Amino acid sequence: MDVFLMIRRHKTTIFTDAKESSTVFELKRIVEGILKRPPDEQRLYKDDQLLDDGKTLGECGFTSQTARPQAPATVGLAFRADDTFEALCIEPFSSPPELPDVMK
Amino acid sequence: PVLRSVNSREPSQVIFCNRSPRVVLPVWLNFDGEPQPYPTLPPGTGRRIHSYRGHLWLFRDAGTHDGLLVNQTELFVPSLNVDGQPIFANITLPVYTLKERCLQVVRSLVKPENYRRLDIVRSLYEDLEDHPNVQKDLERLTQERIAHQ
Amino acid sequence: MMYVKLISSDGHEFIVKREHALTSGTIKAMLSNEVNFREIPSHVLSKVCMYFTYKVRYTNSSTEIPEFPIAPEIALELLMAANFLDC
Amino acid sequence: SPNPPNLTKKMKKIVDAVIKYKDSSSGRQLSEVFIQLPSRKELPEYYELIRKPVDFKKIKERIRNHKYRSLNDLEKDVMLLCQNAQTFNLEGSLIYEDSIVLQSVFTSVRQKIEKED
Ligand SMILES: Cc1ncsc1-c1ccc(CNC(=O)[C@@H]2C[C@@H](O)CN2C(=O)[C@@H](NC(=O)C2(F)CC2)C(C)(C)C)c(OCCc2ccc(CN3CCN(c4cc(-c5ccccc5O)nnc4N)CC3)cc2)c1
Repeated sequence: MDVFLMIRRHKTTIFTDAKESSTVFELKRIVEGILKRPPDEQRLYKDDQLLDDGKTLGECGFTSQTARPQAPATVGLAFRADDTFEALCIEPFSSPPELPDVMK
Repeated sequence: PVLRSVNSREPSQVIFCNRSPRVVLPVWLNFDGEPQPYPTLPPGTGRRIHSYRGHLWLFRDAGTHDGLLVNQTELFVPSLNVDGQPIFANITLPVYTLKERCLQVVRSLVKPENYRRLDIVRSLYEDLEDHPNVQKDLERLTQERIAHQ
Repeated sequence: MMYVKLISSDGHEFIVKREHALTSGTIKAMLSNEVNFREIPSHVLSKVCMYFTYKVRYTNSSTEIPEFPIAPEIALELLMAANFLDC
Repeated sequence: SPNPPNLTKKMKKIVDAVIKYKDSSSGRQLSEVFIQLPSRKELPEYYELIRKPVDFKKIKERIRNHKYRSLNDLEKDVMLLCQNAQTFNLEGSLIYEDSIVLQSVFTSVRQKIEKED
């Protein structure tokens, strides 16, 4: 079963997919191939909770119902800064304007 | 006309299955290729119906007339039943273009008289006014059949 | 696996599979690895990338095709982005 | 020439009961499709095949104008209607099955109405 994700860090968003049975460590290897940061230099999060390397994406709560192509699940990403990790920081997207009177 | 039902007079049992989130309007093309509206199907409902060999069908959203797929294509024609087996017609949404899907959502929220009041480029007012039409899709499908020969 | 970078008007960087970004005819014409969109803001460009994934996953598919959802608040801007992007 | 009043009333009672008949489980009026023939413009293929087209509207008119001289003349036109629908639509169609039930309703209703007098 495929799961569709947005791996987000600062103003960077990676759109990717993986199997529900694949692990958090295998997801860090995908990030490594894109951003050239090794797994030991990454912390992955779901709803501000740190994800264990050995857990499957399904065990973290990423399923076909919660991580859809049209509505992907967000995975927070923090990189190691020298000897310590940076704080998890995801810059929000912009906001649309107010809904017009004709659409109400 | 190229796209029409044949007056075969050969019975054929069909199952119409609405696997779309839309209220479906089955459309039967008569013996002169003219589209005929049939009773609607709510989302998730299936109905065993009687039709005939070489009879041509298409499916739309009953409220907006947006085009739908049947067995992953635009047209459905049942042949004879092999040994009394019903013919299945799985009705689903197509993968619409993002532009067409945006036009659908804007038409559902804004009334036709209030389209030109929106803060958007004027080339989109004509796109919004050019509502999906069975007759225009039959021309496109006929032109595709003539091109392929 | 080749990826491309799509940058919004407000500086958000969207890294998407090359094959998925080619869903857009405007991006297809530009690529033939990085693309800057001075007029498309991040809340719209993120939604465009979700459409690219949706398009590639469900075109010629046998699984049930779900509706692509669009909130009323983003519909007008997303329409203009889709019109410009040819997708 | 007029028919006896008792004959014309028996004809009206049988046709009204066949027209008003409803299914025991669904409550659908089976005669509704048979009340009026489709127009010659709507369905010319019906007229190409059916030589003697007839509907419940023409049957009621024929009772009023005394064209039927007996319960058998009326029955002939109800069986003609039902056979026309069967010949045109063929087995497997709901309309074919509805016409079979209406032929049976005509005979059950006719036997009951004749036992009253
Ligand atoms: C429930 C439901 N949910 C979602 S879709 C749906 C549904 C699906 C199917 C049907 C019924 N089937 C059909 O209409 C099939 C489909 C297509 O193949 C064409 N066709 C046909 O029968 C043609 N027949 C033929 O090609 C042949 F018969 C020559 C072989 C035609 C259209 C009669 C020329 C249905 O039906 C209910 C809805 C529905 C469908 C159509 C119509 C309009 N009709 C047309 C004419 N009709 C008839 C009247 C009489 C008649 C009348 C008076 C006296 C004597 C008579 O014999 N006899 N035959 C008729 N067919 C009544 C009105 C109305 C209601 C509902």
